[PDB]
Amino acid sequence: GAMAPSYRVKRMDIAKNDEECVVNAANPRGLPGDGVCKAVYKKWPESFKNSATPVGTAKTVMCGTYPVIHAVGPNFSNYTESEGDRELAAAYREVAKEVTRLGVNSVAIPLLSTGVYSGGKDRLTQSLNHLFTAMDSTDADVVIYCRDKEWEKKISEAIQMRT
Ligand SMILES: [Cl-]
Ligand SMILES: [Cl-]
Ligand SMILES: [Cl-]
Repeated sequence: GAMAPSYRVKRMDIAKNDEECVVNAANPRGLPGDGVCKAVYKKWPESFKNSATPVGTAKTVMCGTYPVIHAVGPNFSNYTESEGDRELAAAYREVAKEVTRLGVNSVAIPLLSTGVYSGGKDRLTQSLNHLFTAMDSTDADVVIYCRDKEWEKKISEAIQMRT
């Protein structure tokens, strides 16, 4: 575990993370995809061997000795608000189980279902709160990656609000 388990946020490409493993915002089919998923495919393409997994789950595949945890959030274009919320919570719970199993001291994680799976809504608070519900009981250092300056400020404020 980390000596003083923490949450942090950085505004940069998660493919350039400084953590012991990465969470991919995957599609269920293990396809290269776009956004975070395409960056992850370019950096760790070996991790997409048999990475297909259903919505609400996470599947880890090693790239060398570096673990890539493929976490499949719901596409809110297809799910109801109610069912989508349940599957988004479940995907983060499966990430917490994998991070624990791997014995890593740190993990890089994007906000699931906030980009092309958002169904055109702002889901920063929804997705971040499900991330906290899952990861709070883990002792890995968690580093959240985002691309937008306003999102960085809101995620940083939400972390600091608990501290
Ligand atoms: Cl960058
Ligand atoms: Cl997304
Ligand atoms: Cl962002």
